[PDB]
Amino acid sequence: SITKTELDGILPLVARGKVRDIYEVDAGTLLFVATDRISAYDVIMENSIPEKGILLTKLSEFWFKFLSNDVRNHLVDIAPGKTIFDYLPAKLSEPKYKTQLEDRSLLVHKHKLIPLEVIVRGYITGSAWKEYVKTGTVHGLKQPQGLKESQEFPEPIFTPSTKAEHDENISPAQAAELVGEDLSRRVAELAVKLYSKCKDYAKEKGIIIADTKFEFGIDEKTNEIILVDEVLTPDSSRFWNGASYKVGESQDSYDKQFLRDWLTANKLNGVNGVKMPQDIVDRTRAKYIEAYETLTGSKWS
Ligand SMILES: Nc1ncnc2c1ncn2[C@@H]1O[C@H](COP(=O)(O)OP(=O)(O)O)[C@@H](O)[C@H]1O
Ligand SMILES: Nc1ncnc2c1ncn2[C@@H]1O[C@H](COP(=O)(O)OP(=O)(O)O)[C@@H](O)[C@H]1O
Ligand SMILES: Nc1ncnc2c1ncn2[C@@H]1O[C@H](COP(=O)(O)O)[C@@H](O)[C@H]1O
Ligand SMILES: NC(=O)c1ncn([C@@H]2O[C@H](COP(=O)(O)O)[C@@H](O)[C@H]2O)c1N
Ligand SMILES: [Mg+2]
Repeated sequence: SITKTELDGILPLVARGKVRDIYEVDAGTLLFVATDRISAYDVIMENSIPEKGILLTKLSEFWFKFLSNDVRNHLVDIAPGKTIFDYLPAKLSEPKYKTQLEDRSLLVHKHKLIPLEVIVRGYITGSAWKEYVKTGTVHGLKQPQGLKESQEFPEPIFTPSTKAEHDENISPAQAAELVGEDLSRRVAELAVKLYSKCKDYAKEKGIIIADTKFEFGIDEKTNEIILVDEVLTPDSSRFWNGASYKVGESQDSYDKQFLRDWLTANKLNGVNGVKMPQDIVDRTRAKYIEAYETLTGSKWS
């Protein structure tokens, strides 16, 4: 696994997130490296999921391409026949570095981010289900009565969260407080549009995208929302098998929920330094790969 990139100062480190190591290529561009780290409940596991970051990268790329006519994205154009390494200092092609970067790195434009987790829910689960059972709303929004667990909403819904300790689910109205009324509506509508397109596509492939978290940037020069971060990965989404889908209960996970649930079941949610047993590593990895393969129609290996 590539757990922590070690680039020996060749590029400045902008950040490490839970998953990504982000370096500055230049003033406008980031080397956006998805490591193999995995986190749940905002805590990184001790051990990694080998090549998860490659999957997140590749799957993101798939979706960026799928959505390329629907939304601008943060990817830097790589000229034909070139690789990201052509756009990096030569030293990063040396194997010590290249092995840490290849297939898990995106060269992206630094964007001003819209400070929301742009969650779209097509189906009620997770935190939405928890809230709905209580008060019949999601992120404060009113809903039809009688939804059962995992049921499809009548229409997918934008249900933002803050970008945090833990992210906070907020209403669209509160999101508009944060980001502006016009922008928030644009975000909502675009997110739902993107989600729905992907949902429909995925459904035909056999996957229900229950929900997903997008991240958007804003290019204030062109007044364009930019799809940034990762897109429709099993970290950012819940993927259910359509054929096994059954409302009124939880679904099999093809996504991080498997790990989340395992941690919770084992009273390890929130605990740092958790070593996923190999079985859990493997099962998680395999679930992610299954999602990847089904969604993309391509083989992982
Ligand atoms: N194009 C971009 N420009 C700047 N920051 C970005 C861009 N795309 C994503 N990001 C940010 O890069 C980080 C990605 O790393 P990640 O490990 O996913 O972080 P997190 O732990 O917050 O989820 C996040 O802070 C994300 O918002
Ligand atoms: N214990 C918690 N209580 C409330 N919200 C949480 C909790 N843990 C994580 N979250 C939030 O749920 C979302 C998903 O987190 P999760 O994927 O499970 O951990 P990570 O975000 O590091 O991968 C994030 O917005 C995160 O901030
Ligand atoms: N912004 C980018 N960062 C890293 N790799 C990229 C980027 N854009 C394209 N690629 C890679 O270049 C190759 C051609 O991709 P594409 O032409 O976008 O289908 C693929 O292997 C991509 O992974
Ligand atoms: N901060 C995050 O990475 C994040 N925040 C939300 N999500 C995704 O948003 C969806 C809704 O999550 P929840 O039901 O826990 O609010 C799930 O697919 C979840 O993985 C994320 N990936
Ligand atoms: Mg992230």
